[PDB]
Amino acid sequence: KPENKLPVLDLISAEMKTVVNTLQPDLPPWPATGTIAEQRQYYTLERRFWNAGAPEMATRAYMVPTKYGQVETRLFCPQPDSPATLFYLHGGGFILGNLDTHDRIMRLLASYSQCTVIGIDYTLSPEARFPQAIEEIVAACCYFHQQAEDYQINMSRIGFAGDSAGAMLALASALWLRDKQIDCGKVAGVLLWYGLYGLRDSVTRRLLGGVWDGLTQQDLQMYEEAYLSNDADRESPYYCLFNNDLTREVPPCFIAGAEFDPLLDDSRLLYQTLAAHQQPCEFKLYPGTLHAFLHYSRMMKTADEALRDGAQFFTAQL
Amino acid sequence: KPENKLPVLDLISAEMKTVVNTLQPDLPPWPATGTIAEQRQYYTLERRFWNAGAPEMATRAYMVPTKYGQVETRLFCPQPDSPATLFYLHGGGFILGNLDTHDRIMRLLASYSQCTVIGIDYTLSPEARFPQAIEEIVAACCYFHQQAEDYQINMSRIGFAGDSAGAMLALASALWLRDKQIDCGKVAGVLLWYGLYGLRDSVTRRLLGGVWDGLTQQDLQMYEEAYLSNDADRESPYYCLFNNDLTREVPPCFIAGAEFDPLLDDSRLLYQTLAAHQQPCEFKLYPGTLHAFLHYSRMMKTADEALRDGAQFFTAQL
Repeated sequence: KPENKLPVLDLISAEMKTVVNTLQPDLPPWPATGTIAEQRQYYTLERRFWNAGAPEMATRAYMVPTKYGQVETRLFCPQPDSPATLFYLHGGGFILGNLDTHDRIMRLLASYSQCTVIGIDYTLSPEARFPQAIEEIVAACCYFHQQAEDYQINMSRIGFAGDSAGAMLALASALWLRDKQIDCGKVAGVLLWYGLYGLRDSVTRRLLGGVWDGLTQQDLQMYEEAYLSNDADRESPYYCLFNNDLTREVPPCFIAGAEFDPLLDDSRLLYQTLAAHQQPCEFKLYPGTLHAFLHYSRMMKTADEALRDGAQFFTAQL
Repeated sequence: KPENKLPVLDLISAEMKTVVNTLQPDLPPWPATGTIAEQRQYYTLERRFWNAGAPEMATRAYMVPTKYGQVETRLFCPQPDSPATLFYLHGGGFILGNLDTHDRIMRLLASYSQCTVIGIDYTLSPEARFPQAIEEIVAACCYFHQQAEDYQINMSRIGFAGDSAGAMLALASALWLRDKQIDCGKVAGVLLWYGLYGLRDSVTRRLLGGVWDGLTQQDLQMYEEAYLSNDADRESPYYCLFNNDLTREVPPCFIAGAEFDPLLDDSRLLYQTLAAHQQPCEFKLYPGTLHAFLHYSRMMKTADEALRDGAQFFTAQL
């Protein structure tokens, strides 16, 4: 019921409004005859402007083997003596996004952390379905640990980081490693910007979300339908992470909420859950923000701040 | 998981603990494996203790007609010049409860409000399904308005009031009357103790609810399955009230939350929604309380307070 929503575009900060009011004349419109390929194309082209001017550094690309085939990874090396390796899982509702769309986020995260960042181009939905992406990510991370010396990286300590669906993947992967009791490195940290962790409804979901951010409950349902293979996966402890054990041995979690994001309550609940069980974690609300704000670091101090904060939180565990 | 819940029994108020620690040696053990009939019987017997010492006043019983048959109603008349008539809808997850389990609540409401209170013994589920009870309530209310003079009540103004499932019914009923644009009395106020309003999930639902209240999400699913007739009823604007228009012409709502109640967020969302659209309302959180606290007024001043407040809110609209 669109009418019942908070009037968002009026309440966001000035810097968030500047981003909202930014026009890109040379773009088509958001595809109506929406082939997923066209939506992908559109998201890719639209993100380009927001990724410009990213930090220069040494980058490399490597194909890593998984049960599902080779997965492209991209390695950002800010300096030669890294104390840890941080894996970045991009957002996009499971169906959009890639390593270019999140290039500036990842490079900023390497710059600020001074750690190797490794982006994983996991297979998108609906071609892939849960848990393929998670398995690919855990494969990538376990591979690089066992072959750390080949790539000249430090896999004694690792982290996972991601935005939106990426954040879900980040925490799902860390929990997957804990649970199946591998040592693919000491998971020193997990960085989680405006994630969803399996709530089916919430105060924030009812009060927020619209065409301005494409996070209506109808939007979320469609992304979920593209990702999940089975209705029962809705209750899996690697999708609904609140069905997993969050009471012990959870790596330290940096949880960043966007204020005017319907997914905010997923973050709050993740935090209140970890904190009530004495699990290491920090929660920070970024005022004035919509969902997805991380991309707007060139124009929004608060976006760059979120990046710096996560970087700092991670290096502080080392 | 159940493990993910924060420890409620430790955190509640001193006087809520006195209630929690009260033994009734007479009654059986809780029949989870029993018939619906044995559950109703238990709930009735157990609630009896908490209804002792109720205000004595002029009381009457009337059978009122509806499309589903006669419905019993009970009328508590504190004084002969009542300015309004307040309909009370008891809770009990749609499958339990009756006019005796909530007798003391209704009589204190009448005493504190100095308004005629009429309790409605709506048909319980699963015998009845949605929207039968609401239709019986609306019918009973429209009947009394049209026959106000015969029963010597003032139906120029009315309220609806209820606890838990009853609060849902109270508000559904008022919104049903509004949407029909029917005049069965000016709805001056709706009094709502720890209701649920159609959230499918929430922070508080995940974080709270266990054997201590019988409000696990499994319990909630079970009561909903007894109540609804068709899966699509989940989206009805008279079940998921947040799917109705809550931005215009809502009667004034008194919304009482209980601190350690999984349903608390339902109340929060309703308040935030109404307040964002400048709809007359008041929210109050009763600290240290479990769900269902309103029955414990002879041992908890917090319970008595919550009654006085809604009573006072109602009279202030007159």
